[PDB]
Amino acid sequence: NSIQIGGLFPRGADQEYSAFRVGMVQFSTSEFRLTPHIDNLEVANSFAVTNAFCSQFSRGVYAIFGFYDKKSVNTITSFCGTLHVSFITPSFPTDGTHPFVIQMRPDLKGALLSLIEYYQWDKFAYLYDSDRGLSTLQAVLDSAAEKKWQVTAINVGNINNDKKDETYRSLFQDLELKKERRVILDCERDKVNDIVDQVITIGKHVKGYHYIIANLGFTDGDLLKIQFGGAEVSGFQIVDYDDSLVSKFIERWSTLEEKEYPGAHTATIKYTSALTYDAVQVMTEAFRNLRKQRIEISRRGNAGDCLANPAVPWGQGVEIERALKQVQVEGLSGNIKFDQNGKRINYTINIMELKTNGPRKIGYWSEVDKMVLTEDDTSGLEQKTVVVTTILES
Amino acid sequence: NAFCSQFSRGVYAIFGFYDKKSVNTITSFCGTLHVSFITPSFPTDGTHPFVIQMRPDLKGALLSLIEYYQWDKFAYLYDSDRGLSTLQAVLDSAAEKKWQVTAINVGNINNDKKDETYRSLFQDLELKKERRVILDCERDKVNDIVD
Amino acid sequence: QVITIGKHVKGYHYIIANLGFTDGDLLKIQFGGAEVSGFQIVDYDDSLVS
Ligand SMILES: *[C@@H]1O[C@H](CO)[C@@H](O)[C@H](O)[C@H]1NC(C)=O
Repeated sequence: NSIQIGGLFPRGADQEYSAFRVGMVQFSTSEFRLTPHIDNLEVANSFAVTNAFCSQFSRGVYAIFGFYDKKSVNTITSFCGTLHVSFITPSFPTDGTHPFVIQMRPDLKGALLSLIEYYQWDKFAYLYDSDRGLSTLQAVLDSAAEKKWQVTAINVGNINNDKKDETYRSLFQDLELKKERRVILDCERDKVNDIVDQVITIGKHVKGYHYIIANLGFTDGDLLKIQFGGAEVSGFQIVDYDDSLVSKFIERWSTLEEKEYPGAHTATIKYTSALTYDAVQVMTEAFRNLRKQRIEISRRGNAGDCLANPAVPWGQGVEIERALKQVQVEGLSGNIKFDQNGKRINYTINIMELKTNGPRKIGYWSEVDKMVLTEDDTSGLEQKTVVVTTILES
Repeated sequence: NAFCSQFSRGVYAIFGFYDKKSVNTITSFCGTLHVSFITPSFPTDGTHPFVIQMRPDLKGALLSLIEYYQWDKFAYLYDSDRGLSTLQAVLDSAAEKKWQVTAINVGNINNDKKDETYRSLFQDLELKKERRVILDCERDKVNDIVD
Repeated sequence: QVITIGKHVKGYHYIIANLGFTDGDLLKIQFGGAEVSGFQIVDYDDSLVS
């Protein structure tokens, strides 16, 4: 049983591919083997993505795992919908209901808005990056109307990096007109470190400031720098290293040879990579539920040209979708479940705060229970008041 | 398909339209295949070669008009159809010129029950007693709002 | 260490008691805010040194 699948990995996704390989090994069975056809292309380039898709389609694949950018996302969602091809991706969730797309990344929009109310914020700065779509930006802006917030949104993305200093100085110059002390960083693991470094340089990392890293990888970045500064830093973590499941994964991951497995000799793992590993498990359980369900879907490498007109969708694809979307297993990113569209449901996102001793989970966020705080209260706080005795005498 | 079809037919230039979703496809192919693409649609957010845009950039004219009326606090109802290029414009300028902009995506409003949404829309535009609104929409979405 | 604990912001004043003020890296505590003074024996403004 040889199931051929496509793999679209953006140049530079070393740890992601390394995690993709480890998944192939951990979830390899005798019942059937997955044959990944890897294609390293510039994910941003829409044209290239189109070729890589039609190429993997002519090779006759049953499913495709890859990534997309804010620019190429429309290409994938469109083709996969027309050709009834299933596309599994750890990338940011699609802004809508696009069929034949499985998204490993849970929606953070909800967890973010809940955290803001927890700290009871009414006026804050929102530094965003247009890389993962303004889906979360619209979220905070729309909620700013209802909850009545004074949000200062600033696109920290289009900043040219070969002279990006007179821009940051002019950035926190506007964030001083209103004396902004509460900032939300909605950026990638990289753009965050750049900002964090600048923050320390200008000294805006001392007590009084409060930063919120708007990503699923709070511990993915270096925090040792703004850890002793004084400013409170909060964020979100999807990979709970306290789970015996994840703890066991790291035990083998941290030992792997960094030569064969690039950027894999660490005690931690980027949430993007962790989702890639969980993606393999989903594809395995999906193709397995098709064998046990007595469903024939097999074909050959003659699907033909994807530009074929009229384009006829192979009916066997409809079943492959109902398989992946029906999958429900336990992975590094907590309980994995899907709806009819492909968006993850019944998941859990741990809310993190950065203390002196390091990061610490102060609670979690459920799509049905909102935010729920867990034990951690430093009870008490010198509450030991003073007992004053007195007599009733006018 | 329509692009590759017209390309196989051996054309010298292509005139058409694109959406916020298909725009990347056109700009990419036309750049790779060195095919010229003339379009009246919204200008591309960047410098994409082999693309001729008939529509001038309104971003500039809008910002200038705001200062003319001397606006400091206004509501900005936008539609994600023509890209948030102008939205980013007013938001970025809101930092410099110090404006209190209330941006609201009036696009994702489902039209088969779009009434309890408008009532809840001007309910938020009443918390701050917004009297100055900017409608960044198509000729159609504008009439709906105006009505 | 000063930068780490954040004692390099406005309000602090350091004096480097050596003849090599520009000999060390100052780009780090340069934008901090705290005033830093010192001593220089090698004048790079002299045509001789230049
Ligand atoms: C929802 O998720 C929880 C936590 O993983 C799980 O225990 C439960 O079975 C799920 N609910 C259903 C009905 O699938």
